Amino acid sequence: NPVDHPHGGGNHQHIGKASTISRGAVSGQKAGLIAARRTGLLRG
Amino acid sequence: VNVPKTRKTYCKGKTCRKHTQHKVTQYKAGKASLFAQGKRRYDRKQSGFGGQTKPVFHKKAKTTKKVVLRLECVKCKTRAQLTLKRCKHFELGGEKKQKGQALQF
Amino acid sequence: AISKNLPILKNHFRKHWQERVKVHFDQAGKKVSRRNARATRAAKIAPRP
Amino acid sequence: MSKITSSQVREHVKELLKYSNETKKRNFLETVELQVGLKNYDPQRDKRFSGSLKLPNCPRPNMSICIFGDAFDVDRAKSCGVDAMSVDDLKKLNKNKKLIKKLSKKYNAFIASEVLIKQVPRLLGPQLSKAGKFPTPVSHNDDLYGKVTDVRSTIKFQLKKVLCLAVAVGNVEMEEDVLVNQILMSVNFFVSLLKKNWQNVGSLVVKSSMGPAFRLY
Amino acid sequence: EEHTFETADAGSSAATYPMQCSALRKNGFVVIKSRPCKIVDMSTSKTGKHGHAKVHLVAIDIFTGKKLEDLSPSTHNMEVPVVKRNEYQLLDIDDGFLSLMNMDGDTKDDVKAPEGELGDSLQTAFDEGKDLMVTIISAMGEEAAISFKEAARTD
Amino acid sequence: GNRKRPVPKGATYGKPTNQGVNELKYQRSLRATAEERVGRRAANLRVLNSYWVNQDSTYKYFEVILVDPQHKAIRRDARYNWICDPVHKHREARGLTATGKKSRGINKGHKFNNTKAGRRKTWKRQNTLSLWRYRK
RNA sequence: ACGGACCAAGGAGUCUAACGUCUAUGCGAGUGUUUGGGUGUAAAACCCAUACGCGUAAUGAAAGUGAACGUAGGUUGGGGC
RNA sequence: GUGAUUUCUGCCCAGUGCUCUGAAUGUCAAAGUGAAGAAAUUCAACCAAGCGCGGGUAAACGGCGGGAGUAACUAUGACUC
RNA sequence: UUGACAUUGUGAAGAGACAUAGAGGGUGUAGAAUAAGUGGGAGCUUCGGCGCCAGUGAAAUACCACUACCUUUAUAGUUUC
RNA sequence: GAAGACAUUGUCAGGUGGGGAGUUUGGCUGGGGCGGCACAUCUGUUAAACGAUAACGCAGAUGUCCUAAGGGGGGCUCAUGGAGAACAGAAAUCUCCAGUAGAACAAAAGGGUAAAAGCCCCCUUGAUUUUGAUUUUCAGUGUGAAUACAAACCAUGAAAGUGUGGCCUAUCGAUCCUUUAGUCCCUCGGAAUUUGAGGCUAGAGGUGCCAGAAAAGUUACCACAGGGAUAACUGGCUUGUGG
RNA sequence: AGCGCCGUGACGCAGUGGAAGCGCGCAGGGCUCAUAACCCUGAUGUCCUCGGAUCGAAACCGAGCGGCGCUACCA
Ligand SMILES: C[C@@H]1C[C@@H]([C@H](O)CC2CC(=O)NC(=O)C2)C(=O)[C@@H](C)C1
Ligand SMILES: [K+]
Ligand SMILES: [Mg+2]
Ligand SMILES: [Mg+2]
Ligand SMILES: [Mg+2]
Ligand SMILES: [Mg+2]
Ligand SMILES: [Mg+2]
Ligand SMILES: [Mg+2]
Ligand SMILES: [Mg+2]
Ligand SMILES: [Mg+2]
Ligand SMILES: [Mg+2]
Ligand SMILES: [Mg+2]
Ligand SMILES: [Mg+2]
Ligand SMILES: [Mg+2]
Ligand SMILES: [Mg+2]
Ligand SMILES: [Mg+2]
Ligand SMILES: [Mg+2]
Ligand SMILES: [Mg+2]
Ligand SMILES: [Mg+2]
Ligand SMILES: [Mg+2]
Ligand SMILES: [Mg+2]
Ligand SMILES: [Mg+2]
Ligand SMILES: [Mg+2]
Ligand SMILES: [Zn+2]
Repeated sequence: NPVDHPHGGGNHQHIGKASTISRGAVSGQKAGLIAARRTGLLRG
Repeated sequence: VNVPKTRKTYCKGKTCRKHTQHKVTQYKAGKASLFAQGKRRYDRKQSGFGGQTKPVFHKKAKTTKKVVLRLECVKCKTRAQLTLKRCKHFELGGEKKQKGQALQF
Repeated sequence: AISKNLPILKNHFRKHWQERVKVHFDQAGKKVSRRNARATRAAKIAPRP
Repeated sequence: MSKITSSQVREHVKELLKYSNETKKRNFLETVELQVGLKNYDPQRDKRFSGSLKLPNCPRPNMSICIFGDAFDVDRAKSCGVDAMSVDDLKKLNKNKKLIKKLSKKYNAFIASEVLIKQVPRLLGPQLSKAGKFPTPVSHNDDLYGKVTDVRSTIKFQLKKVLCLAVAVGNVEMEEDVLVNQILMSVNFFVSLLKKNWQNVGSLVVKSSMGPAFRLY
Repeated sequence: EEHTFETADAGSSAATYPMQCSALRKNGFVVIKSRPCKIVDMSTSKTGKHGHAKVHLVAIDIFTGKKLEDLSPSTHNMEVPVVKRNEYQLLDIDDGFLSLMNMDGDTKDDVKAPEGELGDSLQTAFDEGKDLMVTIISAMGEEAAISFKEAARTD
Repeated sequence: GNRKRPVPKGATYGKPTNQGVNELKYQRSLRATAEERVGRRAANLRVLNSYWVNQDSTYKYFEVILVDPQHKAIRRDARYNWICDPVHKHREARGLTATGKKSRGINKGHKFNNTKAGRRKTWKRQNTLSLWRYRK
């Protein structure tokens, strides 16, 4: 649920905003991929 | 609107007290000039913790302003303020109208 | 609320004022006490005025 | 108060006049000018200001101006004493750029009738725009001697590419009161065209055609 | 007597007017993050089960060409710029900086020549001549050339 | 340095004016804190005075003069046996030393109208409704 | 439509600070003893100095200035004499 | 995040986010610097990070169009705009 | 997180900014010399030498241009990387 | 052993910061929501021949525009039709006759106007200064707008006279704060000078929810006070629609 | 039921109150034995109708026509 996690809630299961999180984010915000230079499968 | 740069009007300058020639300019506000008492009070009130302490206006409705004319006597330099109605375009001493002229299209 | 033609009043009673009411019931008692203190002091320092 | 007070100008202009009027006697005319510099200002990034004002009296009536115009304007300019050039002789001069290269050189300015718009760019080439002299309008009711007096006296301030401008604001052989007035009207006209007004000027040189180019500020 | 002529500006008035959110339309103009933009997409949705409407707005900046997006309740006001277009006749183009002339002979040597695909094509169509008429869009203290047309008559 | 507000995670639960955590200042000086800690350490003595001796970026250093109220050299010697009185117990804890009277604002004049006879006592007096038998 | 099965007992415009109109009382260009002192048959009663409040002057942002031409005016009514 | 195995996992980096450079520049706080002033002060330059500009990234958030003509019966449209 | 001040002492070698002044043309084609610009405009010198005109170009050349950046250079010093 | 005047720590300064905090998330409304504006206004009608008069009644309009499209004076007469004149024709200019306005007067609509309020020309700034009175909306408050005088200074005309913006009916804005103009005046309270600041009178900067808070959502996880002042089922009236 | 949008050359579409434009398509000539490609040249529009305001509308206003859409929730 949204009370529990940044990814909680919704009438479908989905993250809803980018799961890439900046290095300067604060505790409680660093859920997902932290300071990711890239995402997705490597070499396409 | 178009107003001449020069105008004959009454001057209450204790030496004219009659219609004299005036130079016309538009009034400009001037710098808010901190060390004004309201600005000092505002800075003191905004210091510290508490957030924004005064209203911040948002609901703009007007698109024009009233134009104020600054009239300067050419004999004693006494000044006077006149107010015109709202207008979108204002100009001073430019391009007096031509009556019987073909449209330029 | 504001109503009728009445003067604007400034009754400062918006704090817990009932906790700090002093009623001088002891006015007569303290006057008797003050006279007693004056009499005892006169006796102690007599004949100084 | 401004950055310039008329008192300091009054003392520079006196020996500026005293050199030309007394010391050096050249066989021809001497012209007083104004040169201005710009500082912390960039023509590519900033806004290219453009201004002109009607100077009270002409700095030099000895400059040649050509009257482009229709039959009515050429008729009243040929009787004026100003070289009035037709529209039908220019008709096929566009064949060669040399034919109009001399045209721009000889005439110090150009003014044309209101039929210049459709024609003067395309009838001629872009040379007049390149040369800095583009014809200015004249109407059928505008007294042509009025414009040739006005267009001869006006000084134009233009940020073309370089930070230094210069307008001519008098001839030496005037009385000194109108000289200090016009040299003072032209400076504060120049600052009025700038972003920060007096905070963009860094060089103001006033002088006469041949001699002591006095700095001011 | 007096001096300096009291040279002034004689100005007034706003560059944006507040009108509405639901009264906007695509191809209209709106201010997003203080930039003038042309609306290309607007959609409305209800926020809840008995709530009200909100408008999502997609628009391109009229100068930089960048996409801007913003969203607002349909009944609050947004600013619309006072976008105006002006005809000019194309004189020389030297260091970029197209020099232009109004319906009168008064000149505008003030507007940068476009450096894009329209601007270079404008210069190529200008080199051989065929005098052009260039349109200038001038919203919110910024000016830019957006179009150019071959003159129709009077060859 | 400052007295950080010891609330968990900085979350004060109230109005925005009380949301401050970092730029808050203790109302007593570090010299008074030094006197408090030495007097607690040496509860058998009475703090007489203190003075500054040194400081670096992290610490301020003080020296406290304490008098022994039990020593017969102090219990005799009239110039000092006032400190043996029970009313001077933990005077440094009640702000009765020089630094404590300074932090309490105990001085003469118009600049100290709030704090001359103690500010809480001044407040009680200024906020007391005084009714007489024959009402005035 | 709601409250009410029955009975007893309890149960809701109070006191205070400041104040408006009206009324009563005292004295009146004055008025108010009761902070306090004196005294006492002792929280009563009685007696009282200097002050202080309000009032007898207004107006002005303020510096300031400050109320009879005259039977304290004329005209029109006006109870009573 | 997805959810055994099998077999696959297409296209889109314009937006939002994340990430990485440059000093060629725009914005640019406190302190420090300079100038005008009798001084409070005013003005200007310099000006960190961030922003802005520019790259990368979709097993990051996500997204993944219209219209029209055209084959020897019609119809459809491989093709074409 | 970034800057400043304090903590905070002792030192050196390459850079680089402030102020005075002397220098400097760097190019394509081509006048008549190798053209970094914009305003003015036909003169002093022992040289008629140069500019005017006529050819030459994107743009004139003598002169007034201690004027405009831009690129260098030697200082009593004063400041930073 | 490493590291070193760097880090660290303290204070101030800029950024970032739904991780957390506090708060808000207009009204009217044939329930609410969406829509609209009937929320400040103006014309005609509804409106029932004084005045007043409602609805989310009807048909429209306002947030402007104008150094003239304001003020005065002079001269002339407009839309339209008929008859005529090279190109010229149904529409170019010229002429005459008829022409109560069937034209024009910035802009809605209504009213008004012909030696004019229209059109053309000549001057001009009364779209000025000081205030008070009055009308409409009305509480007989404000605001907006307007009317008639007074005391000045003016414009125009031969003059009578007219003129205190627009022919009339709409075209707009408190307190606090900032700013300008005026008097060159009052105050900074121990006494002066000069800056600086604060006052008095008069304009502007704006509140369109227009007598004027600074304001995003969701809740099917929901809460409370209430409401049959108000919807969803039944009944009642109606019966378009259905039969 | 209420509301919004669109209509332009044969086709798809731009369009600043001063009579309309891009791309193809089409047409003429050329090259080729011929067609295409290619080269050189031209032409094509009550701007859905019918009225109105404006000197003048493709744009503004009123209707009429034909298409595309949106809302359609708490019960
Ligand atoms: C919008 C801006 C400000 C506005 C006004 O001062 C806003 C408020 C501020 C406040 O806290 N109290 C008030 O009484 C007024 C005003 O006068 C406008 C002309 C200019
Ligand atoms: K909520
Ligand atoms: Mg998040
Ligand atoms: Mg959360
Ligand atoms: Mg679920
Ligand atoms: Mg403070
Ligand atoms: Mg702070
Ligand atoms: Mg009930
Ligand atoms: Mg019951
Ligand atoms: Mg009961
Ligand atoms: Mg009872
Ligand atoms: Mg009771
Ligand atoms: Mg797993
Ligand atoms: Mg994929
Ligand atoms: Mg700073
Ligand atoms: Mg989604
Ligand atoms: Mg929150
Ligand atoms: Mg409601
Ligand atoms: Mg209201
Ligand atoms: Mg009636
Ligand atoms: Mg003020
Ligand atoms: Mg009922
Ligand atoms: Mg039926
Ligand atoms: Zn005067």
